[PDB]
Amino acid sequence: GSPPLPPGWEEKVDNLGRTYYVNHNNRSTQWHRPSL
Repeated sequence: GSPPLPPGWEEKVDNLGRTYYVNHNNRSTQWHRPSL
């Protein structure tokens, strides 16, 4: 966890409480992070 996740990815929590990552480019709203 040295470098941040790719630019355009926004940390957004949902109504239930799962802080997912909303990619601004394609709006891929996943809660598993674009990384390992």
